[PDB]
Amino acid sequence: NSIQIGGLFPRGADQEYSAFRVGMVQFSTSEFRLTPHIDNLEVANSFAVTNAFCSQFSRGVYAIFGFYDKKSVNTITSFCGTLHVSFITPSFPTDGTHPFVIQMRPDLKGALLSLIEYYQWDKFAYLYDSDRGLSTLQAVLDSAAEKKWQVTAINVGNINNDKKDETYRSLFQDLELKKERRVILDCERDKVNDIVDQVITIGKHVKGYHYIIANLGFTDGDLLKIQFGGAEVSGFQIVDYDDSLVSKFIERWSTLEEKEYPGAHTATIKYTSALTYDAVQVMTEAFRNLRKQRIEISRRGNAGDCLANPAVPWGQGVEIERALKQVQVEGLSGNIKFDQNGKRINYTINIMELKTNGPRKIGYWSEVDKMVLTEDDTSGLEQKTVVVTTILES
Amino acid sequence: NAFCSQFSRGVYAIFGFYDKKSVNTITSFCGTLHVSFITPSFPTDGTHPFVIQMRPDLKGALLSLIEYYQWDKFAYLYDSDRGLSTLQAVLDSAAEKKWQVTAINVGNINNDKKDETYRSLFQDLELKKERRVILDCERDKVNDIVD
Amino acid sequence: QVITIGKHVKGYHYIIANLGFTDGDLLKIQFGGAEVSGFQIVDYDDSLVS
Ligand SMILES: *[C@@H]1O[C@H](CO)[C@@H](O)[C@H](O)[C@H]1NC(C)=O
Repeated sequence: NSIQIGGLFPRGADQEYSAFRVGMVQFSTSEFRLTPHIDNLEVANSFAVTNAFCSQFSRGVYAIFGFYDKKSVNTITSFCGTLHVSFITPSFPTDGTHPFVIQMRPDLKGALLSLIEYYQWDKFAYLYDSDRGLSTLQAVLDSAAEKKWQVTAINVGNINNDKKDETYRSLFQDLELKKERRVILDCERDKVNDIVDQVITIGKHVKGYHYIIANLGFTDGDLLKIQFGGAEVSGFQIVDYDDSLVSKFIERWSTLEEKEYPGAHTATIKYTSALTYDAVQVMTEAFRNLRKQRIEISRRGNAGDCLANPAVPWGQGVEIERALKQVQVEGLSGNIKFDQNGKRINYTINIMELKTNGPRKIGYWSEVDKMVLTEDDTSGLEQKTVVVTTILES
Repeated sequence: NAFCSQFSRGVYAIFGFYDKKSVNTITSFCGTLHVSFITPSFPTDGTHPFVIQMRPDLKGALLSLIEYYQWDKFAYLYDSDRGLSTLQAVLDSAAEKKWQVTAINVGNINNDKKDETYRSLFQDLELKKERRVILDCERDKVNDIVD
Repeated sequence: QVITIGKHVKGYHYIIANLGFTDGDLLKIQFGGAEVSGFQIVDYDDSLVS
């Protein structure tokens, strides 16, 4: 049983591919083997993505795992919908209901808005990056109307990096007109470190400031720098290293040879990579539920040209979708479940705060229970008041 | 398909339209295949070669008009159809010129029950007693709002 | 260490008691805010040194 699948990995996704390989090994069975056809292309380039898709389609694949950018996302969602091809991706969730797309990344929009109310914020700065779509930006802006917030949104993305200093100085110059002390960083693991470094340089990392890293990888970045500064830093973590499941994964991951497995000799793992590993498990359980369900879907490498007109969708694809979307297993990113569209449901996102001793989970966020705080209260706080005795005498 | 079809037919230039979703496809192919693409649609957010845009950039004219009326606090109802290029414009300028902009995506409003949404829309535009609104929409979405 | 604990912001004043003020890296505590003074024996403004 040889199931051929496509793999679209953006140049530079070393740890992601390394995690993709480890998944192939951990979830390899005798019942059937997955044959990944890897294609390293510039994910941003829409044209290239189109070729890589039609190429993997002519090779006759049953499913495709890859990534997309804010620019190429429309290409994938469109083709996969027309050709009834299933596309599994750890990338940011699609802004809508696009069929034949499985998204490993849970929606953070909800967890973010809940955290803001927890700290009871009414006026804050929102530094965003247009890389993962303004889906979360619209979220905070729309909620700013209802909850009545004074949000200062600033696109920290289009900043040219070969002279990006007179821009940051002019950035926190506007964030001083209103004396902004509460900032939300909605950026990638990289753009965050750049900002964090600048923050320390200008000294805006001392007590009084409060930063919120708007990503699923709070511990993915270096925090040792703004850890002793004084400013409170909060964020979100999807990979709970306290789970015996994840703890066991790291035990083998941290030992792997960094030569064969690039950027894999660490005690931690980027949430993007962790989702890639969980993606393999989903594809395995999906193709397995098709064998046990007595469903024939097999074909050959003659699907033909994807530009074929009229384009006829192979009916066997409809079943492959109902398989992946029906999958429900336990992975590094907590309980994995899907709806009819492909968006993850019944998941859990741990809310993190950065203390002196390091990061610490102060609670979690459920799509049905909102935010729920867990034990951690430093009870008490010198509450030991003073007992004053007195007599009733006018 | 329509692009590759017209390309196989051996054309010298292509005139058409694109959406916020298909725009990347056109700009990419036309750049790779060195095919010229003339379009009246919204200008591309960047410098994409082999693309001729008939529509001038309104971003500039809008910002200038705001200062003319001397606006400091206004509501900005936008539609994600023509890209948030102008939205980013007013938001970025809101930092410099110090404006209190209330941006609201009036696009994702489902039209088969779009009434309890408008009532809840001007309910938020009443918390701050917004009297100055900017409608960044198509000729159609504008009439709906105006009505 | 000063930068780490954040004692390099406005309000602090350091004096480097050596003849090599520009000999060390100052780009780090340069934008901090705290005033830093010192001593220089090698004048790079002299045509001789230049
Ligand atoms: C929802 O998720 C929880 C936590 O993983 C799980 O225990 C439960 O079975 C799920 N609910 C259903 C009905 O699938």
